[PDB]
Amino acid sequence: YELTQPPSVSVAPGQTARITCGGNNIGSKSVHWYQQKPGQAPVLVVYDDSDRPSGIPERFSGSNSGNTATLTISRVEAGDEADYYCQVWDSRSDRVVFGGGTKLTALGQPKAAPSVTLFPPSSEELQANKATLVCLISDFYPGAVTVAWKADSSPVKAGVETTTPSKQSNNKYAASSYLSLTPEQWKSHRSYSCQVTHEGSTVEKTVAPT
Amino acid sequence: YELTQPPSVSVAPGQTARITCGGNNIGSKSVHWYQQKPGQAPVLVVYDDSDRPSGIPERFSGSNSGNTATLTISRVEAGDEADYYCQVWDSRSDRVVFGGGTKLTALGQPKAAPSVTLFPPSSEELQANKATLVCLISDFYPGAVTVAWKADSSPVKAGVETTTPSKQSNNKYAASSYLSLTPEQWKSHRSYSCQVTHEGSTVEKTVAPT
Amino acid sequence: EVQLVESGGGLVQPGRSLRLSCAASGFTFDDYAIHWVRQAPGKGLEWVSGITWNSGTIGYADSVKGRFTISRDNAKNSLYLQMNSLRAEDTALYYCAKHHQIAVAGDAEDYYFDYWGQGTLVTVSSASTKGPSVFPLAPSSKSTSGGTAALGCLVKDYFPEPVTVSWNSGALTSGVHTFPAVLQSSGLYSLSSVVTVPSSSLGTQTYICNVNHKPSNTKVDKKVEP
Amino acid sequence: EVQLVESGGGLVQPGRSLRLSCAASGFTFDDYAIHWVRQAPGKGLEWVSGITWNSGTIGYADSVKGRFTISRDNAKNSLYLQMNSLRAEDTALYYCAKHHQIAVAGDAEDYYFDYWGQGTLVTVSSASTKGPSVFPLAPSSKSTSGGTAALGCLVKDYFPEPVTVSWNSGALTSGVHTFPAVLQSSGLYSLSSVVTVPSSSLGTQTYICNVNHKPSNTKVDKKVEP
Amino acid sequence: TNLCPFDEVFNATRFASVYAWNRKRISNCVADYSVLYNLAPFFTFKCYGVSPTKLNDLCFTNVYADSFVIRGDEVRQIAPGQTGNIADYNYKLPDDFTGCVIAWNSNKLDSKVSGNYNYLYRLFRKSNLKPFERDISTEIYQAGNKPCNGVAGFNCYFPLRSYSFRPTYGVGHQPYRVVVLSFELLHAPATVCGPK
Amino acid sequence: TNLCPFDEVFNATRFASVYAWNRKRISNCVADYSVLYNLAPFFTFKCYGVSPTKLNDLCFTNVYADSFVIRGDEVRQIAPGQTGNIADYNYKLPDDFTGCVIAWNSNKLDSKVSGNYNYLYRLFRKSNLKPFERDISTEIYQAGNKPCNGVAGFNCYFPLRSYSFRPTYGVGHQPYRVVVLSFELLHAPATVCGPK
Ligand SMILES: *[C@@H]1O[C@H](CO)[C@@H](O)[C@H](O)[C@H]1NC(C)=O
Ligand SMILES: *[C@@H]1O[C@H](CO)[C@@H](O)[C@H](O)[C@H]1NC(C)=O
Repeated sequence: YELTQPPSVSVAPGQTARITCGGNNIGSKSVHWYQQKPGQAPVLVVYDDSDRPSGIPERFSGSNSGNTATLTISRVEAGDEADYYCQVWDSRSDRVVFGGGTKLTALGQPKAAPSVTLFPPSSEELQANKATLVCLISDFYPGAVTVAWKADSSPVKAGVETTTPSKQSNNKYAASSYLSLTPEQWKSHRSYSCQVTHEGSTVEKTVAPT
Repeated sequence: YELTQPPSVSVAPGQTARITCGGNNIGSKSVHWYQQKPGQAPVLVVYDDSDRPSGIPERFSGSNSGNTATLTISRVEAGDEADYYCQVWDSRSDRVVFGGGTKLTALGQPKAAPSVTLFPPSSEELQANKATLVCLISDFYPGAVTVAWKADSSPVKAGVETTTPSKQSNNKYAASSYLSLTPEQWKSHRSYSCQVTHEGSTVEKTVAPT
Repeated sequence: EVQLVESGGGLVQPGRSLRLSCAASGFTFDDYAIHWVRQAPGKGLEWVSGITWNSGTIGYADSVKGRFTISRDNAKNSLYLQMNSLRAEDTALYYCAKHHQIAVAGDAEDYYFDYWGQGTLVTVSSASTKGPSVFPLAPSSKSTSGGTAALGCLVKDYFPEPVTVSWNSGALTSGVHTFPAVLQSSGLYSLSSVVTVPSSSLGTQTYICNVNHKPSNTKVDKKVEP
Repeated sequence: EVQLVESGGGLVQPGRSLRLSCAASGFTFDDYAIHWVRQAPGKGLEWVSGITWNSGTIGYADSVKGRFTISRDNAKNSLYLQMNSLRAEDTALYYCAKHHQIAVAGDAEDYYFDYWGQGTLVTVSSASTKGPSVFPLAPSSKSTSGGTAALGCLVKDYFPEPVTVSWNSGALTSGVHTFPAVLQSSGLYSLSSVVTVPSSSLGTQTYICNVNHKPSNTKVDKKVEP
Repeated sequence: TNLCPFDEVFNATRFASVYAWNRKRISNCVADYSVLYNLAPFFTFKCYGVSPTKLNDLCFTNVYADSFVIRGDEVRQIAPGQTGNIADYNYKLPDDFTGCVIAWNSNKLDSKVSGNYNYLYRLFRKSNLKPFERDISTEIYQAGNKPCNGVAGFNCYFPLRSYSFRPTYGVGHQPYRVVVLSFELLHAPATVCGPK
Repeated sequence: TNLCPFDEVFNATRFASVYAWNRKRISNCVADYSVLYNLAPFFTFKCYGVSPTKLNDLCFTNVYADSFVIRGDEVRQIAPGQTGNIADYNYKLPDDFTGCVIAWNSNKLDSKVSGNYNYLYRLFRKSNLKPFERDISTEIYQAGNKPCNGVAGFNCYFPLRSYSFRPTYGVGHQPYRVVVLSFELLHAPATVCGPK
């Protein structure tokens, strides 16, 4: 068996979400649904194509046609962006077959400005040779952030930078940035600073010289 | 794979016949054809849809395009009535997929009256209890012949009969018949006989009245 | 030229096994793949298995996997097929088909048969083999034309049908209408033959009807007389 | 409640074998079927194997068959999944999932998961295990607001990524946002964990960052000070 | 009244392997030893110790019901005082066994080719098993002289072999769902009686 | 000149089974033992009696080339004087052998996600095979004392089992194509020489 889910799906707060799963003839075996928020364990939301467990609100319905099962979500809030999977037993080959990913994204959320924070190299790490620098931007919903280290009064890009991609946290993105270019020789003192760029705006926090 | 052929394709012996073999995506894999006279072994005809073996006339041709392979026999005659099968390799399942062949029958052949030959119980069976009176019918083109039994100058059909269906022999049908339900003292009286009634006129032939 | 003679075949109970052979003669049994293909009576063809020039299976069907095993012997020029756990739906004329190409190393797998055999009727039922009963059908004295009188045999009461009638030694290829058998509502069959038989003045055929029945081995050489 | 603790997982070289375990509690581990389901970073989910209440395997997926083996012990509530011949594609976050509908003998086979576990990262690579380099971040004395402080750790240079950093156990439960790691161009990772900590300099003085790395057993007890 | 669960260990969808045979403490119920006589007519009912005619009368304290799937010719090994490879490394019965071993052919629902590795038996082990001992360990067996790491190879045998139960093999290589009904009489109020 | 036919014996569409290995005489040609190292990164070239660089200097009369597919954990058994379930019932090399056993992994050529009864091996046999002997017979193996009567039942097994070849298996279960290049030299004009 081989299920087929849409790669993604979008909906605005107020409308309904529709996640489909197809197959050869998905009309006899049940279609069980799961919800996996980023950083948690998948929780069952719909089983037997109609029922829901104890705890799931009265907003997760479903139907099973001849060759297409649907998961109809009711009024969707911000705390509903997750990955949904459909399950099929497939008694022909005796193998529980899952589906692909379906990242439901709420469109219309307010743009939250990031919160940047810089931490200078510690005194315990500078003992032999560490000279590490870290830039952290915590709360911003839209991704596509560019942490450009406007340090040493120059566009430092040849220096070793991590720039981890965006992630998720309580329905809001978060990332990080490191800079270890300084070989304990950052005594140049040309205003080391982290410079993020969200969508045109920018917030920066200076780095302590010593 | 799975090949599907028309169960029967008939054409007068003035034009060409159209035998097709369609599957799912049979446009690239080679399609080979075979000819099998009734009784004999399958002979080879145009293979790879573009060439024929040595001996097959130029009348046989083939063409494969997308989802249909056509074995177009040109100038069909009476001696070309056979069961035509199409072959494919199907490298996906490591098999050799044949198909339900087509019975090409040249429609519009001359009529042929059947010749009946009666053989009474032989000499070396009256000492035993055999009772195997045999009624044979010679070649004839149009089949569906019913053997009318005239035992003791009366219609006797409740006895053990055979009435074998018509078979093929050099494009001329022939069959047999056996009915000697007698107590094995078949010599009762009144000339036990056998009648062969084709479509239209009926042929009669009896044995000695003893 | 090519003579793919096939041996082995007869009546076997459901669930038992038999071994089929196919002795090749005429070509080199080291460069041509030879397959096995069955044909149920009046019910189309079906592919069983096959082996390349090196002894290696080219696959099996969807109903003979695990029950059939094919083997090749390139020294004795013989292809073997073992049939285990036979059922009622395995009764057919198993053919021994060759391959036209020479099986070059680097090519694409495409098998099309060029030389066939005659096959062996492998019947699988619970009945038992019965012996034929040859009877001399009398060439009655009804004389209108030259060869109007015909004589033949009346082979009857035989369950398997690999029956073959001969007239002198495996000869007399003249008009000999071997009519097909018929299941007479009892499982058995009945054969019959008819010849031309011109004016009988001791200058005619030897009056011999050789009946060879393999599953019920018996050689009858009974004569016919007016 | 139901707690499906999953243990026995870390770094193994390509072409080796480990053994996972799923200790169950809170329910009866004698009537519910428990399965194994993996999940790589993203790339959706995948069902590894499963077993019924009686120790009978419900089957394996057609990617780890013949290499994995699921077991079950009902005396001591625990599941097992031996993983022989691990390759590079078996780098996922394996789950231990339960199943409702205890399936009385008369019923149709249908398995859905209602109580999942937490996971056990199993990485299959040829690299070696490195140890963290916990460094305390400096909570500079700013005057932006009443609680303008930020302190944490700077864990760095660790190849496997199961790290679970935690502050004073049962004491600090405020905003302790742990930023994810980054696979820099050296094979290693780096992680930070900064706490809000409203102004309490020389106050609570519970700035203890506990860094645990299972593939190295380096339980660091670094202390942070202004 | 309260019938013992003799239907869960006999009509289960999937049975256990020989190295992980499952037990079930059948207690506090009324066992009717009659639904296992006519069902599955192919029923070998070798009873050791107790007789099948006096079985619906005696009271036991805790009847234990094992369950595993073995081949056919290895059923003769599930018996008191028997040797082989499935009677010394996978399942061992005591010499004072008091029960009834029950097996029946399952070539219909357990010969899945999609399954196959769904049934495994232990072929290599250091020492023989004790009466009623389960060993679900999968450590590599050292069969030679040099010590072996956690990798297979020469003298490095994986202790579990597969049962490629295919529906074309003979009746000697077909799966048989063996269920052993051990009857103990420890010092405790006997509650699993027969139909009164 | 006339290069020896080492192209269809090595690079073939489908190889042989262990119980029906194919011989092939290779003669009246000039053998080039250098084109073999295009076949597979993983290519063992274990030789016996002849140095791997001495074949291009000697002349033989009939070089034979066997072929069969065995699983990984079973190549070692193709060696002079070594036991195993394959080197005793399927193919045994003489103790004094003069050749070069060649093997390479073929998990991509012949391994379908299903299991095909294409490669078989003999599991049961009466006695061990003599050196250079092929037994394509498939008689029912009598494992007990009662006669089998040609039916595979109790104590009567089919003497051929089928390998399971799937790409998801480890290196110790993926199919390995093996070819044994024997070299004999009788009192006859040697035709198979090296490239001069
Ligand atoms: C298994 O099912 C059948 C039909 O429901 C029943 O007769 C039998 O009692 C069941 N098995 C046992 C031995 O309880
Ligand atoms: C096998 O095929 C490859 C590619 O055609 C070729 O390079 C190699 O020489 C062939 N092997 C032999 C032994 O001829």
